[PDB]
Amino acid sequence: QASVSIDAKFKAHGKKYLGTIGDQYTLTKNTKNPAIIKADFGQLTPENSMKWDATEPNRGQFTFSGSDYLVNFAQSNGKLIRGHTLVWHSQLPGWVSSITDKNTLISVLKNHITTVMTRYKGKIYAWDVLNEIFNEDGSLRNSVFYNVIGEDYVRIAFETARSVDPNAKLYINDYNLDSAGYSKVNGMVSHVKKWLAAGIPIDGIGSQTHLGAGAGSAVAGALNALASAGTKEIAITELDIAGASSTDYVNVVNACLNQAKCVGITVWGVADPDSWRSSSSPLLFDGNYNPKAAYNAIANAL
Ligand SMILES: O[C@@H]1[C@@H](O)[C@H](O[C@@H]2CO[C@@H](O[C@@H]3CO[C@@H](O)[C@H](O)[C@H]3O)[C@H](O)[C@H]2O)OC[C@H]1O
Ligand SMILES: O[C@@H]1[C@@H](O)[C@H](O[C@@H]2CO[C@H](O)[C@H](O)[C@H]2O)OC[C@H]1O
Ligand SMILES: O[C@@H]1[C@@H](O)[C@H](O)OC[C@H]1O
Repeated sequence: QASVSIDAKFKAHGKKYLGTIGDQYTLTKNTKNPAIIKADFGQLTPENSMKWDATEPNRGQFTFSGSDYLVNFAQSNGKLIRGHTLVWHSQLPGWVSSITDKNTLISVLKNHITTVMTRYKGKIYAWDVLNEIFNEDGSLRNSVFYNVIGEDYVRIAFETARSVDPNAKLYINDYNLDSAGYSKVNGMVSHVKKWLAAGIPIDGIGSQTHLGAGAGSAVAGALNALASAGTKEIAITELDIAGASSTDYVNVVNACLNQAKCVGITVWGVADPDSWRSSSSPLLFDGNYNPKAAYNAIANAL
C-alpha cells in the first residue's frame, strides 16, 4: 500500500473514484495486492467474473461464485463497483453465438441481463451494458447480436438494464476512443446522440484507454469529443499505458480531472505481473507490488 491514496486525492477534486480491477485470485495471491486495493483505490471492476462465459456457461444456467466474491469484497471494504460486462462479442459462450432466430436471441439477451443485474441489484454503481460494439471506422461491429437482432439490440439491452436496476449508471464501453477526430470516436458520438434522441437510456460512455507510450496527451481531446455525445457522464474504464511513464499517466489523470463529465478512472490492474499486458509494464505498481514513479507523480498532481 502507498501511504498517499490517489483515490482520496482524486475524490478531493469532486471525482467519484480512481479505482482498479480484481477477482478472487489477485485479491488473494499475496498480502500486498488486496492491501493496496483497500488503501489507494475506491472502486473495483471484476476483471473476468461477470462476463458471459463466466456467468452463463450454459443456456439458463448461471455460475456466480467468482462474481459473488468480487462483489462481496468490494461491498465489505467500501469500494464502488462497475459491473462488466453484459453484452459483448468476446468471451461469449458458443451457445449464444450459434442462435439464429431473432426472438430467441432477444429472449436470451434479456434473461442474461436480468439475471446477472438482479443478483446485484442496488450494489452496482455502473454497468458496462454494451462492450466494444464498434468497428474502428465507427460502424457497428457485426457480432451475433448485431447480425441476428440488428441495431435494435442496443435499445433492448439498455431498456432492459434500466428497468432491472434503475439505480445503476448504464454505460456503453469501447477502446480506441483515445484522440479527438478518430473515426471510432466520431462513430461513438454520432451513434450515441441518435440513441439518446430516440430515448435509449445511456447514462455514460466508457473509454477503455489502453495506451502505448506517449499517447497520454491526446486523451484530453478525446474526452472532450466524447462529451459532445450528450450523455450525463463518461469515464476512463480500463487504463494502462505501456511504459507507465509519469508524463503519460499524469496527462491521462489531468484529462479526466479537467473534463466535467469524467466521473472517474479505473486502472486495468494493480501491479505489472498481473497485467493482461504484463510485458509492457503498464500499471502503477511493479513486480514487487510497490508504487512506481507514475503513482507518485499522479499523487503530486492532485
Ligand atoms: O481463461 C480466461 C482468460 O483467458 C481471460 O483473460 C482476460 C481477457 O480479458 C481481459 O479483460 C478485458 C481486456 O480488454 C477489454 O476488451 C475487456 O473489456 C476487458 O474485460 C482480462 O484482463 C484477461 O485477464 O479471463 C480469465 C479467464 O477466465
Ligand atoms: O479486448 C480486445 C482489445 O484489446 C483489442 O484491441 C486492443 C486493445 O488494447 C490492446 O492492447 C491494443 O492496443 C488494441 O489492439 O480489440 C479486440 C478486443 O476484443
Ligand atoms: O451473494 C449474493 C449477493 O452478492 C447478491 O448481491 O445478492 C444475492 C446473494 O446471493
